[PDB]
Formats: sequence, C-alpha cells, structure tokens
Amino acid sequence: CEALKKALRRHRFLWQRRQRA
Amino acid sequence: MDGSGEQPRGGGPTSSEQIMKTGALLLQGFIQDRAGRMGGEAPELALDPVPQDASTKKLSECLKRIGDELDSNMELQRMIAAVDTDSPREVFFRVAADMFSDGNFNWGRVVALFYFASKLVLKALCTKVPELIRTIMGWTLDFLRERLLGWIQDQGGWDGLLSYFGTPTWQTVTIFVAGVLTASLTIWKKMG
Repeated sequence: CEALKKALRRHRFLWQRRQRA
Repeated sequence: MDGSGEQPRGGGPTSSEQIMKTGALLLQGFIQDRAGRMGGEAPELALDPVPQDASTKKLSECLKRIGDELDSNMELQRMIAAVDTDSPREVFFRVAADMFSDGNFNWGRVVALFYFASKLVLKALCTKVPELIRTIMGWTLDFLRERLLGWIQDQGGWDGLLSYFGTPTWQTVTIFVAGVLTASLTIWKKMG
C-alpha cells in the first residue's frame, strides 16, 4: 500500500540522463 | 460593437462553448480535488478559482468516488508503475489510440482517459515540473476539441456522460473503463 521500492535510483537517474543538456 | 446581440441562433445549443468550458473545468477540478493538498499555498493548478454552476460539482463527485476506489486497486495501480516513462507524448498517443482501436468508437473509454492522464498530471506534480501539468491539459482539450467534439456534440454535451452512469450494479462500470484501458497497458508491454 506504501513505498514502491522502485523509485529511488530509477528516478534520480531518470532525470540526470546527461549533464547540461 | 454590439452587432445584433449575444448568442444568435444555431440549432444545437450544447454547442462547443458550453463544452470547451466544461472541458478545461471538470478536469481542472478532479485534479486539484483529490491531489489538492491542504496548507499548500500557491497551487500548481492555476486557472479557475472555483466552479460556479453545480452542474460540474456533481459530475466532479463521480470522478472522486470512482477515483478513490479505482485508485485503491493494486492491480491497475501496479500496471501504471510497470509502464516506464520516457515519452509521455508517444505513449499517450499510443495508449489513447489502443483504447478504442477497434472497440466500437463508443465513448466510455473517454472517462478512462481522464484517469489515465491524472497519473501523468499528478505523477509529474511530484517530479517537480508544473510545466508538464499545463502541457498535459493541452493534449486533452486538443483531443476533445478535435474529436469528442463532434460525438460529444451529438451526445447532448457532457450530460450524456452523467446520464450513462445511471445503471444498477456499478461493478460493471469499473469493469468497463478498466477492461478497456487496462488492456491497453497489457499489450503495450507485459514486464514484471
């Protein structure tokens, strides 16, 4: 019902992608 | 500047004016309604202060009643979590297409669209990007103003929608907007 146990490194990286687009 | 008056003549009252308005409204509601956090100054859902007519108010409760229930489904909720995000413009158009790819150009799938987008709207609200929120609502009014417009116009406006949600055991409605939308998520990709 809580915590998806899948949104920590998955996201932090989802955005990062590339430094200074 | 008066011309002749305000609101000439044109068979079909429920024109697009009353529709387009209820388009950016209803949604704009169910949005800052279930996600509208308390004590959150400066809402990201800027547009309309509050709904005037109660016509939308009642229709808004329908999205809140089903939302609280549907959102309580670990099944559909899980599927949405299995659908990685890398292109809301591609998938959105893809899933939105799968909905009524052959069904029967019905319209019920529409309701599901609002819920499906809700995730992209609220989901993006946490990502820290309110821009996507406004960009999303655009895809709605666009599709509605480029589609449902013709059909919705022949349905007597959004009234036909509420007129439909007037059957017995609703357990059939939740199995419709889900069996149709869910399927789209089933084909898209089945990974776990």
